Amino acid sequence: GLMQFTLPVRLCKEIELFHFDIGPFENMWPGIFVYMVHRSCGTSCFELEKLCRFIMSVKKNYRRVPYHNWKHAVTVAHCMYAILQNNHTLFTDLERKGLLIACLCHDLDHRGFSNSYLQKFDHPLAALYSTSTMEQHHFSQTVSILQLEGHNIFSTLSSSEYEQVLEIIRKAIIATDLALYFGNRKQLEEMYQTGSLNLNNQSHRDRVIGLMMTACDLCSVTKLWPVTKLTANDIYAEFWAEGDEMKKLGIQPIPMMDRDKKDEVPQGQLGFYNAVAIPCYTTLTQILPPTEPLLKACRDNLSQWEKVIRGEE
Ligand SMILES: Cn1ncc(C(=O)N2CCC2)c1C(=O)Nc1cc2nc(-c3ccccc3)cn2cc1C#N
Ligand SMILES: [Mg+2]
Ligand SMILES: [Zn+2]
Repeated sequence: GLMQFTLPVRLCKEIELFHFDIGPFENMWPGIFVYMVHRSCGTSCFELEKLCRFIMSVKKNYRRVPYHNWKHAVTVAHCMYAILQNNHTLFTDLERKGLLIACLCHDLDHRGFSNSYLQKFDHPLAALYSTSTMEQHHFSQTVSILQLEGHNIFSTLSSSEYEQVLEIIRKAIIATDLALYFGNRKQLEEMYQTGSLNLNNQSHRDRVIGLMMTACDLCSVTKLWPVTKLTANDIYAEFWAEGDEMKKLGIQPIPMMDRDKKDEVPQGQLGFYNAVAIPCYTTLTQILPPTEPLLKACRDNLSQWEKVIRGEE
């Protein structure tokens, strides 16, 4: 109970900032997550023994893939930590509990392949889950781990609170299906601009949490340029492997996944910042003004990709 996690001075200070990188020391990531749960939620939110056992089982069920790995999970959780900490009063006790867990679990058992590839492969998961295939799997893996003996971190919650938090987690994980992001943001934009956005409306809260999940999931574009650039390498390492596997099925992959078209990556990133990232952080900043640093960092990285195209690097 009187056992706080404490980080070294540089991490203690920089972990509060949106652009924090969790670093290359894998063994410190569990402790970083617990630290964030303690400050974001409270030292009482979870039994430390159950939480630690949950974290280590989640880690074990992330795979050794270039991008959709345990580091991504903790990175996405930290961005949620920064949003929650800069929006103290806007979120319920159950939301703060569920959302850091949702982020840690949101890509559980990812193989480094898109929903499209599972469907074209005719993977069993595509028969079990026709839409948001991997995201329904991620939620299923989250429930599986929560039901392991000594892993039920929500055991103190009432039966109705337990159902509410698992519903927050399910919606939050489904929302990380980028196919659903476009429509979600359009609705939020209209609601904000016609002034009809109401944070007491549960359907509205659900939409806002969805956008937070997209924002956290894409947060590689909100880091300092060297982090953004080196993360982009891991992303394309997966995309190009999927492209190779598409070619093995006798299907020409989209250019994004074709390693023969490495040259077009800079222009591909511009499209991504303009069509997905900038719109995402703009709408998020309109709804949650203290998240503006994410939009500012995103714009800085768009400018860096423009410089790459002009051969200034
Ligand atoms: C940074 N970031 N973080 C997440 C994602 C992402 O999607 N994720 C995570 C799993 C799903 C990205 C990303 O980079 N996304 C895209 C890159 C891209 N390159 C080209 C491209 C076209 C032509 C030629 C070469 C590349 C097209 N593109 C479309 C994209 C989208 N959407
Ligand atoms: Mg995902
Ligand atoms: Zn993710």
